[PDB]
Amino acid sequence: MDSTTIQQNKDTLSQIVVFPTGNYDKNEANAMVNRLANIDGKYLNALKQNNLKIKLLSGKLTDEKEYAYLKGVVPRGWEGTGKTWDDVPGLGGSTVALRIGFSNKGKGHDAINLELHETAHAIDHIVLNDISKSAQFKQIFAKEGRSLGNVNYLGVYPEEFFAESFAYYYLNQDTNSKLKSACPQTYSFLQNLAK
Ligand SMILES: [Zn+2]
Repeated sequence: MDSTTIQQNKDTLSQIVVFPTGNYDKNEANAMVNRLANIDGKYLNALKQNNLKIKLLSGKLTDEKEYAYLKGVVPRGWEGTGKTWDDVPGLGGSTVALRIGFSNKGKGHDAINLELHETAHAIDHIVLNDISKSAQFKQIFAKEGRSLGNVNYLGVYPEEFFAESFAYYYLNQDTNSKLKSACPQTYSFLQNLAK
């Protein structure tokens, strides 16, 4: 978007994003906020209204006290991988927590972008009343839910296809155009949702 809208959304994010105590790459943390600032301001203002916080983490997720209960827990589908929640860089839903530096695909996660995927979960659940489970989205998901790949994950859980599609829509113009070409109904759905 234009530089002015980005600055306005960053001002909104200043009352949403919470930075960690420990040491971390300040420039990369700022880059994560810049990418979050591409999300439509209506969604950001709604997260602010519900007092949702986006906690950026300087270390492992499970080294935060509020998530210490996840230490040693094996995520769904990760059995036999030798990996646990200790290795998970982000989560989204009723809360959002994101490890600084793990934005890009493959940094311990399969999303096109960590912060947009997880924040999409929170928007889905807190702002949009679990719209990813709506009848309208289910029909779209049945047709297009496999077209971003990861067929046995994104294609099985509409909440994950929604979050990944949301991330594609708002990350950059390239992922936005790829979404329109691969998932035209999902693209139009997200386009109207922001109107
Ligand atoms: Zn997810």
